Amino acid sequence: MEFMDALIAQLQRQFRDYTISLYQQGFLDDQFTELKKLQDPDFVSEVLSLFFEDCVKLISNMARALDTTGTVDFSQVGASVHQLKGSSSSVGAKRVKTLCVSFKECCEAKNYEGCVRCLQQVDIEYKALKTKLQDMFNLEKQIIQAGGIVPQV
Repeated sequence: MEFMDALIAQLQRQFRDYTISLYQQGFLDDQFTELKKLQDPDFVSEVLSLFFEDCVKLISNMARALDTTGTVDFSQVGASVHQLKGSSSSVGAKRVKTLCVSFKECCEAKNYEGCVRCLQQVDIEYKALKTKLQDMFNLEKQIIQAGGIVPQV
């Protein structure tokens, strides 16, 4: 009913704006976009949680392997970096993906110091992406109930 149009309109603004600021800061890219295109109801959010389960897992693999009970298996730190790369790629998680590309250099180079610093950034970075996308999805929920549609941006 037409009094909520005041509100529906503004969150739709809020949404477009935030959404655009996430690309402008390269937290996201064309593959996120590509995955939105696979909506019909909130399946995008389920995929993303499967991706954050991946961060948690794959990162624990790395910290476990990097914490030295005597000489590092760089080959295997590297395989989690590889899966992390592909996984962040397929959702558009652009800062995590970029960090993954540099982190691969550091395995290959057996630069242990780098490998660790790389891990920290990746951990910081995936955790900040989770927060931002929560907001975004929250914002989607606030629009849906409240009777508006979500803009294709």
